[PDB]
Amino acid sequence: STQREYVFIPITNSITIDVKITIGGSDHITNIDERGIHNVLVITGYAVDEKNGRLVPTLDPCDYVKGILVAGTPQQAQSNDFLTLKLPANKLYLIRKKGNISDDLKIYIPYSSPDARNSMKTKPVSISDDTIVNNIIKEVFDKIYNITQKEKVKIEKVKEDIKELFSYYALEQ
Amino acid sequence: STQREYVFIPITNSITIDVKITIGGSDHITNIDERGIHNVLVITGYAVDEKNGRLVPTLDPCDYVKGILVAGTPQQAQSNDFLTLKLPANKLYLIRKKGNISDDLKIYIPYSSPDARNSMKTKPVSISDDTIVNNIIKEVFDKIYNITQKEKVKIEKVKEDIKELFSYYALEQ
Amino acid sequence: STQREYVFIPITNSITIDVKITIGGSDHITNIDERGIHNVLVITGYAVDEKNGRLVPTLDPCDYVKGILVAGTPQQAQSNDFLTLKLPANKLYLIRKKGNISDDLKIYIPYSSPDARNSMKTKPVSISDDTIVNNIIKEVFDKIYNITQKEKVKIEKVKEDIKELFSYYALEQ
Amino acid sequence: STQREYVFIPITNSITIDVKITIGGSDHITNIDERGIHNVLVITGYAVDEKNGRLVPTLDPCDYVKGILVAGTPQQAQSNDFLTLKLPANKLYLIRKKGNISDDLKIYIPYSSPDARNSMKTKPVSISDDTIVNNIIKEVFDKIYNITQKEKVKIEKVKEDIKELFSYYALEQ
Amino acid sequence: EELLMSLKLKALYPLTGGYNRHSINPFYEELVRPTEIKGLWRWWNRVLFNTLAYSTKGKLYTYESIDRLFEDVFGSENKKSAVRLEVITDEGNDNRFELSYVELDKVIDCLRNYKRKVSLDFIDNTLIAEIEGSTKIPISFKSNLDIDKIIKDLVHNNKLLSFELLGFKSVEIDATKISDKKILKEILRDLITNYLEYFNIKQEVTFTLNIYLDKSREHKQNFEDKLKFALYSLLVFILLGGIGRKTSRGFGSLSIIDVKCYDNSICKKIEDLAKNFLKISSGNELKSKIESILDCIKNSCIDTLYIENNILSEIDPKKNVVYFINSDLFEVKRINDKEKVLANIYKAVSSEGCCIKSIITDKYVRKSFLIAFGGYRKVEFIKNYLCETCETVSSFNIVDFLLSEGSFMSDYILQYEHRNSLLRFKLISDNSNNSYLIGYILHSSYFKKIDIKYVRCILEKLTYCVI
Amino acid sequence: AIDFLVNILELIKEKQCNINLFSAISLTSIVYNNFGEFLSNNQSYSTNNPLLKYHIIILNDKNKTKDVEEKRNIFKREVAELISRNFKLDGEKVRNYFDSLKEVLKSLKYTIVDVEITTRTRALIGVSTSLGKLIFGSGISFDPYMNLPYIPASEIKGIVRSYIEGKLGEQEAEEIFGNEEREGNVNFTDAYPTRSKDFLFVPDVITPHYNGKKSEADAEPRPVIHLTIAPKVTFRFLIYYKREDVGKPICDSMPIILIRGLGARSSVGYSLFELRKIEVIKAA
Repeated sequence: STQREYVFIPITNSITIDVKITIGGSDHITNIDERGIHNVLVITGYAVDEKNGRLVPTLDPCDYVKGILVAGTPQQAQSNDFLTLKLPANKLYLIRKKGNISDDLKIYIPYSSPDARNSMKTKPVSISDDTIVNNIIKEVFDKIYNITQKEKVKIEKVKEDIKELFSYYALEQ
Repeated sequence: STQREYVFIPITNSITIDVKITIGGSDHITNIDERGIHNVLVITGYAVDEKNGRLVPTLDPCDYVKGILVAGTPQQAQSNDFLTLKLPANKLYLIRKKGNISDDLKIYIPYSSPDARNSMKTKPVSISDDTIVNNIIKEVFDKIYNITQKEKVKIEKVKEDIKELFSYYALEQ
Repeated sequence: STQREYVFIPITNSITIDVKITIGGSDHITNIDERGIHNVLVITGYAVDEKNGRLVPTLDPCDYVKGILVAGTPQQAQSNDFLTLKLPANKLYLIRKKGNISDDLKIYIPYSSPDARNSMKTKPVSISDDTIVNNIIKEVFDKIYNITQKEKVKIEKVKEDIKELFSYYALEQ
Repeated sequence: STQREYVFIPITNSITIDVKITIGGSDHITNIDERGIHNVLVITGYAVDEKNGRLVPTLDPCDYVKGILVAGTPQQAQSNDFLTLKLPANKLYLIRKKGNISDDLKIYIPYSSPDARNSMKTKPVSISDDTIVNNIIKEVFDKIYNITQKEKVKIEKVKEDIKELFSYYALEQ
Repeated sequence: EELLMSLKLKALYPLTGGYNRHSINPFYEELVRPTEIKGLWRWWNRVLFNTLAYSTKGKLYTYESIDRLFEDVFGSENKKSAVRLEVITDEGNDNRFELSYVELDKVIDCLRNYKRKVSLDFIDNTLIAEIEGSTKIPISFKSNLDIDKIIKDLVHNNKLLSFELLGFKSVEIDATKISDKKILKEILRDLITNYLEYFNIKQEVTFTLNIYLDKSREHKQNFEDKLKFALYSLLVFILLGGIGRKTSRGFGSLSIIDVKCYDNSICKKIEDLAKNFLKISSGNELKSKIESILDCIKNSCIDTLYIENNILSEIDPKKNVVYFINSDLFEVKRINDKEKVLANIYKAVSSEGCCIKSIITDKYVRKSFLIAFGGYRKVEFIKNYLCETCETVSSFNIVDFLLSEGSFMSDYILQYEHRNSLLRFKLISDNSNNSYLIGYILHSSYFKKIDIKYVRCILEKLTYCVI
Repeated sequence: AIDFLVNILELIKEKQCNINLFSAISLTSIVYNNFGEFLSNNQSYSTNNPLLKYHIIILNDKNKTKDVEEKRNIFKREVAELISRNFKLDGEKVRNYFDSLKEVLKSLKYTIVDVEITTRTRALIGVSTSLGKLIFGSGISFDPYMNLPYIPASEIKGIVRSYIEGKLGEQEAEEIFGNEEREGNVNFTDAYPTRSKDFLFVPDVITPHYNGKKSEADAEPRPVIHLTIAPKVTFRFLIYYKREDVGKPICDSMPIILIRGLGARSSVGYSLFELRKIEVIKAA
């Protein structure tokens, strides 16, 4: 297989570090060629626990989060808070698919537990205020794809379509 | 208020016993009105194997599993290997809702290991082999309802509605 | 920062020596792709000062001329009499757009001042006189386009539709 | 709710001391909105007086009175000998219907004695004598509506159309 | 005659039209056409009746038979309708479209003795008369039509609105022989008006639809249950469809606001199912209510009491197409803002739509899925995915299709320009500033038999991606 | 003469409301039905006939036939718009007609009820009558000598009688409107428009898709441009009678029967009217 894992994209101040291996070679599935992000791996039936940033499993397909694919490892001190799984290469859920993939998957998602005492409520959170998205490029879209501004001029299409396509729900706690 | 439990209805055996308190306040979410099965709940994204089948999180939105609800704790030899959570009860994809809700019900849905060893497999599955029905309708409903087999003169209807009203995805691995 | 250069296309015999960009840098915005001629530029409101073929600024929104667009500064010993300007590279009123734009370029215009000597009478004179359509093969694209006559068998179209493609307004002083 | 004041349009001075809250709220029903008068209420089976001029019940379906429909009370000195009533806001015969009324209403039409002493000999009379028009114009449309001589200059059209739009059957006894 | 009920409704971005396909014309303004409400009511009644008659008897009846059956409420050439529709609205006064002036004396001079096209376009709140012969002119004008930038970019971003604008924006003009100026003024003012009226697109259109009942058509044999089924189909229509054009793509979608009734003995359950939609918590609750009302027709204590009449007629599946609800392909999602949703629905139904090249991700297969569902496409293999008897990889098998041999269903699916889209889209709201897209797929009587939840997987992938 | 024809639209737009609209539309229909022939270099070479505008425009080149057909559809819409904007209402002749008629009836010792009603929705009276029938397919009940659309007295009497026998039985009707053995006691004049707001006629469309169809495989819209009576047009008519009895049932019947239809397609809310004014002149 080609081991990977998943990261989310909220407006939240919790996106500091969740990965050791970022490249694992010279291949990613969420490649970029002057059309913005490709192959956005979408999950549904979940929300984000952005404060204590993690994906909390609710049980409504109305809730969802859309992040990207990172081919590597999240600190390897996990499975206390994550979920691992291998897929038959189309149990995925993409956005703007590019092509066929390498038959094998391994993705670790930042997961959280219920703590069921409060009547938690889901709310829609859209990527807005392109200042924080400028910071987002400065923090979660410079080092992961530094080939941008070195192979792609379109550093504007990226912020536009992050404004448009990346949206998610939260827990409001 | 009180807490419910979610019990899958599969084909084969993972159904030894899953109840300790099957009385609740006055009656359970699921019910019968000599017309069918109300308040049936379906879970998406999580599949179920036929060998110790508890809801295991898959990656496909199109992967779904069904099952009904009753209020109570499962056999109290347990409660480390499920999902215990209070949902606001407008966050569950029910089927054939009869009436009202009570503001953040709590649920017991079983959980199983993600099986990070081998690739996920899936083939659709619904009920057949009528003895399957004649077994499940008494191993649970009789264990659930004090009025089943008391007013039960519509049993043929309330099983040939199971005939189609339940379905899920078995891994068959 | 980056520049372009508008090359006239009147019927006059003054194309070979007015410039020094025979190759450009490595590209051609105006390019033929065996469908016809593509992505040529129209500059309206400016009539042609035929002798020393350059555009005279008019106020008439109805006086138009046609030409190609390349990258450069003419003759290496010029730009003392022109109009050079930088722009969003989308205010181009192009036609037959079968290419792309770098989102930003600067353009030098071959410019001739008004020289108010009399009342003006512009004249729509569509390009004709196929001796001109052959010397705009000889002097124009056999030099500007090192792809002309060496890649396509379809020179007949890029010589016959020229009648339709280009035109200008001669003031005829 | 929104209790209404049907102030019919007679030719005598009975529109001086009859109301307490002539202010109502943000919506009347009878309108003057740069088109003429709107939503004028027509009633049948009733004939006004002019000495303590109010509606007396009669059963000649050819008798009829028209007037305005504004939100108010019957002076709180009456409604002991008036007509309060609740109509479902579709059984009201509104001439010049503009929009829709608000799904129920409370109307106070002045309902005098049936006058069992005399005998009913109703006589039709319309509105003319332009000063008798203008004075009640100053008395009603100027007071109830902040519109007139503040929002409109062309209410001469109102002057010339009230003298015909409004009429009634009366007794003069 | 007395009032039956009255439904305060609301339309979202409706695109109506009369005698000129716009909702406004030089003489009046017409946002909601009672004729369209009546026609769409009848169409939804036929769809619902076939849904019921195929659930309970696995049979499908022709439209002519169904409305011949419902004659006693909807009327026909032999009997006047018993239901009298109404439409009342705010601003129902004089609201025509007047073009006070338009300065185009110059483009005329640009059109002397030239055979040239004249296209229009709004370019940053200034309209341009782009002459295709390499000319552009910023026309100026004045009109009581106050087009806001919101509407302009709603039409510019929505790649379907900008497509139905190709016929209200362009005139070819031949002045080569000779042309007066006073005649080109007329031609160009006609062009300008046909363009301007296209942008009268309102929103939040709110209208009270009254229903009056002919009492003289009292219960003859089945008048009451017919009329009740009709009111149920009115509900189905208000909930799944919309007024105007491109309602199969979200526009004109309707939303209940208040339903006051005046004869409970006919309308009790109808008003109840209506008022159930005055406030909807979240997505799946609305889904549950849609299902409850779809199957209150099929399995509640009353389903039908008149199908036992032999006025009807079975469809000839080699001749006829009929639509009906499936009651299981009804994915719902919340959208939080409606304009971008409509702009994205084009991604969900376009052959090269980036929201479909992700869900099916194949050539000749997206094409088949969009020729079967998704209305009439312009086809230029693929029919191998559309056979009746051939390799069933993805079950899009049309009833009477046969290879290299045309039959009625063959021409109808490939070449018949007026064919509705089975894949439809609805935008609803409940007066609480929340809104849920409703996607679904009507079942056609030309599908041999489809794999339901496979297409349901497709549909939910759409409704999750199309936002 | 053909020259009367090729110059008839100019006549409609210049002689507006003073032309005989019946004959005008009748002659226009000849142009409309020979469009392809009146365009083949027979525009009379004028400059204010709408007919050469259809020589400037190009709608198709791969088919002269389709060219003519689309031009003809446009021309039908334009004829509707011409009639609607140019032929306005001048209701002075009607006001004089009704005043003089009422004086005549006062001489004959009748008791007149002069009723004024206003259109609320685009009305359709006489939809099967010939006016525009040879262009549009529909028509309007048009009096070619008052040069107006009108509501027939027979129609108003039939509607009033239908209502009165609805709420007073099939015998008090015959007591009022007579039967095959007694003459009625109530007379009705036709109704004519006396005052509009802006327009008298108005273009409209109706586009059946499924009426008379079997399935979706034969569904097709067929759009029917036609003319209707604009909103806010005020008609008036008289009602006269010699006995004092029949005054009662007609009075109360007037306001009620108008809010529901008075013409065609009332079922979808078209010919909805509004009692503007009623007035009773008793004689003796």
